[PDB]
Amino acid sequence: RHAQKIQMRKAIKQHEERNVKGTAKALSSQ
Amino acid sequence: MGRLQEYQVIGRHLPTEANPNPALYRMRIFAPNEVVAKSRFWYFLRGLKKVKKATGEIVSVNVISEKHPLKVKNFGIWLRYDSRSGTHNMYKEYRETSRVAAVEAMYADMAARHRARFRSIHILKVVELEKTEDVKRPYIKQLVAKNLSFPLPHRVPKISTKKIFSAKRPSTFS
Amino acid sequence: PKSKRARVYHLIQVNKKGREAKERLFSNIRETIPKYQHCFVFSVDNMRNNYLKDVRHELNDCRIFFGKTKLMARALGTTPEEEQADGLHRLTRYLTGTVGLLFTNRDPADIESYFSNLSQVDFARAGTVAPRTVTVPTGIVYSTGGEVPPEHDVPVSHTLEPELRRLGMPVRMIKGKVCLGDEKGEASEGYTICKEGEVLDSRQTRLLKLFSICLSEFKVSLLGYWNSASGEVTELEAGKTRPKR
RNA sequence: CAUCGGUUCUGGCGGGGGGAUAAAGGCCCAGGGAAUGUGGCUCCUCCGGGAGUGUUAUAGCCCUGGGUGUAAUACCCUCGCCGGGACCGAGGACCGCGCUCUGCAAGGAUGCUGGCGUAAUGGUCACCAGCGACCCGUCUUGAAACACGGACCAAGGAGUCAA
RNA sequence: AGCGAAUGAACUUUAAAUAUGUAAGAAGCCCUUGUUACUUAACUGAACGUGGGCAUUCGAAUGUAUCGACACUAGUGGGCCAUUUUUGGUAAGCAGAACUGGCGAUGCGGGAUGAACCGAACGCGGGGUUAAGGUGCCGGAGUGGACGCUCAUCAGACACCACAAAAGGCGUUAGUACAUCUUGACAGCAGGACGGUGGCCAUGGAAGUCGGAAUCCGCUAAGGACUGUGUAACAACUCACCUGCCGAAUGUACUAGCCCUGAAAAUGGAUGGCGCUCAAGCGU
RNA sequence: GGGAUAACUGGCUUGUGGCGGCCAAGCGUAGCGACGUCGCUUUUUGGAUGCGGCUCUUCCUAUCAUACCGAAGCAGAAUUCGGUAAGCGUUGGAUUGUUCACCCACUAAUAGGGAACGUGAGCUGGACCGUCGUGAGACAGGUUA
RNA sequence: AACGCGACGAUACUACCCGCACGUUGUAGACGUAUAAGAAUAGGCUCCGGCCUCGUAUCCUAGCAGGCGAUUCCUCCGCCGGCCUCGAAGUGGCCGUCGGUAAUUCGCGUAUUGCAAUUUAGACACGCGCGGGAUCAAAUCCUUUGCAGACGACUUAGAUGUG
Repeated sequence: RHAQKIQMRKAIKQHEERNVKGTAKALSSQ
Repeated sequence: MGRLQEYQVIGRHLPTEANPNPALYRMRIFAPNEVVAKSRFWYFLRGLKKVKKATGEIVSVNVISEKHPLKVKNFGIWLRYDSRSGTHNMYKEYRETSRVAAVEAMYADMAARHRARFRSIHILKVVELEKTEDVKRPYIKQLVAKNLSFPLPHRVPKISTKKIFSAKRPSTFS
Repeated sequence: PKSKRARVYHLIQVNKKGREAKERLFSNIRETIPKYQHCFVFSVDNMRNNYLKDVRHELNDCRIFFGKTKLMARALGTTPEEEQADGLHRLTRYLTGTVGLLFTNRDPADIESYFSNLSQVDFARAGTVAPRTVTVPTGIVYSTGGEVPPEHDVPVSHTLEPELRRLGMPVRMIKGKVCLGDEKGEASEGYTICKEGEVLDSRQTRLLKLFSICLSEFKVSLLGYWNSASGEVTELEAGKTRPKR
């Protein structure tokens, strides 16, 4: 439940921001 | 808590050659007696300014009482209380006949609802609400509702506690 | 305290407007008032009002406003102290309910002729009285509820099966086809959606809409108008008998 | 039982003083104000009950100042006076301090009366009852626990003598 | 505290809290001049003496159950726990110093029980009043009083150390901040939710809704080049948003109490037991 | 050879790694910081083990079976994951020093544990001295619980 | 349940029932040991008027520890019977006889227990007596049995017979 609530709050905040608005792997792979 | 009456305490730093006729501070507090009044006076001045009991004297202690304690008033109390998380502001209201009764109710309500103690509660400002419009809390506001009348359902009769046995089953109507 | 419902936060692109919308409605109405010679108040009592788009496209050179009645009434000015023009406070008396404004540079006779000759068949809408009895034929059901000839109709959809059942038609899903009773149509009596002289419910209206059956009429009543030159309001035949403010 | 002394518990009554010479309040006087708006007036699905204008009117309320007033009362501090109960009576001529002085409640209890005069009080055993209550010694340790001795009884039994 | 004093814990006029060493009289201080083998350029200094000064408060307070010296004689040479100060360390334990207190040799009241807790120290008795702890008998004393809070499928009754987290709770109460409301807020019901446009690419097919990227305009009261259901693709429904009816307060995050969860094995048992729910539970 | 320490765990234990970066409500006015996500372990073609074993009593549930439920392309049959449940039952073989894993046969299934520092009851399968040496040990040398 | 209870049979002495004389006889404790609706408590009771905080209510309550007589009263007790009633661990009603009886008033006696000393007074139980009625039994040992059995224990039989 803690994980789900954190994910939901993050989704809500990101959606509000986007609605208001109008490498290490590479080195390891080499 | 206990029996309280209003105290004004005036006190000052001891006069010196450098600073004669000092600032002569004053404040009003709630204490069971003048001993606690003086103690908390020196406590609050030690907390606020650089005046201690050793270098200060109590100019005056005066018992101030209620002007009209036979008339019903609403009081707004703005206070600070510190719990494990920190110090919090609260404004509550009490329908009483005196400021001392309002503070009695405030200490009882703090103890009952937030487990706050006497040294954990700071009484910042107690006011007599002038107009009924100034009541912000629904309980006192429903007490000041117009043409207020209510019954008293299920009143258990006051039977003497040594009257162990009774012949008639008691009634809870009047 | 606790024990409360959880309001859902919609993942949506458009939000509520509120005060900015109210203000731009006031501003648009107030800037429109001086441009036009007459302001008509019309009413659309119990209609779907989706044909107002065709009304606008016909009356392109006339400005039609359809907003909240109270906001429009105060934009025009309800009292003769805050009125934008003379008599507009007497037209805010006709602005009562499901009404709209029509600023025109045209003739009142031409406007009344247009709005008396404009008439469009539309779905029943709740509260209307039934003019006729609509019954779904027993057997295989089609996309019209037995109004067009059955030979010229297509079977209704199996995705409309559950909605029909919810709305109360005792239908079945037989071999891929929606059937009221059996495919023989000999084991069940039909389903009368609405009966003559009976106030329709939302259930019956939704059933009629799903079967694409129109029983009501879309017509705009013209309660009255106001001429700016005379600064005077005129009461029309419809506005003679309508709950006024 | 009466009158006393010592200690003590517990009720009642009469005064004095201090607050803001309590604060309040009652009755007056002078002003100002508002509503949980009293009478009046307006509308109101009229046994009825609401909304509005409307500051005392056929109710009232709040605030400020003044008089009775050195009012009363609460609280706190004080000077006394009565009543009820319990436990105790140490000493043994006088001496002393005193007083309310023909005497006394003043350096410790007397007076009056009743029953019985014998197992009646008192005591010793056995049992019941309520309450309390580890089995002794030795040894170790900071202390416990462990360990050791203890079937019972009688008699014997361990810092002596000399330089 | 200030830097409207200077300078900049390492700044200061001043100055905390906190323990801690020393001194507080005749067992005194000086000053004055006789001697000396010491010393100095020298009767010059130091030591040894003389005279003076206060014997009444003789030179802070409180106590004083006397103190000192010599000689002799017996039992002791272990430590455990805790508060505070302090040094170091661990994942957590913990280890070590200083003081003080308790216990040893100590009975008694209380904490149901008990080395380390609270009260209090002890001749034999009578009376009175208390402490710590208690007042629903067991059990002496309240089913005492005022205001609140809590219902736990083994609540809690002083454990607050741990599990324990920025934890989970559509339990309950109180509060802080922000926001929307007769310009009609929240919830609902009845309706609208449109046009360019089956927008571009891609796909056998993909029309807002298998996929990549942009994501504009008109009409507006408002409507996303679309939030879900759906079609093979449509169609259809629904959400976002908007209007009408309704009518007055709402809703978002936090904070503080009490409550549930926040992990448990194995003989039948424990707030001491009964039992207790506007308590016989929690706070004042 | 001397000093200290002399047992030890006892609301202990169980299912989810550590390290570094980013994010991070807060606390604070640099430092501590969860849930996640990225990098290493880690990827483009499918034997371990060095006190054991058997019988019986009782109990726990952390349930293998039997009973009832929730979910799964669960068509049927056979099942998988999860929940309530301890009422009732709960092996053998191969191999190995023993056990386990794997593998193989029955069976409805042939679960795991406790009896509290002595794993309920029963049965079964050394250190001190002496001498001689010491680049190191030896003694049918003595003594001892 | 071997210290829980019930029904029934037969019970010699003893004492098995009754009357009344008591006990220098026992009791976790007489002293007016007086009092039946049910049911709800955000309702109830009734006489149908009304009533309900309140059992600080109702009954009973006077006389040598309760005498004797009278005026006056039909009221309250009690014992026997008759008809009936009460079974959850069994009682009460009505009627009938007989016995006692201040609702009012009065007379004759109370003394001396000496100024208080439990106002020995009730109940159930048990014992010992009197005079009236009634009755004349079982178990164990023993022998025997094997439906039983370590031994006790248990199932049987033993008085004339279906032994």
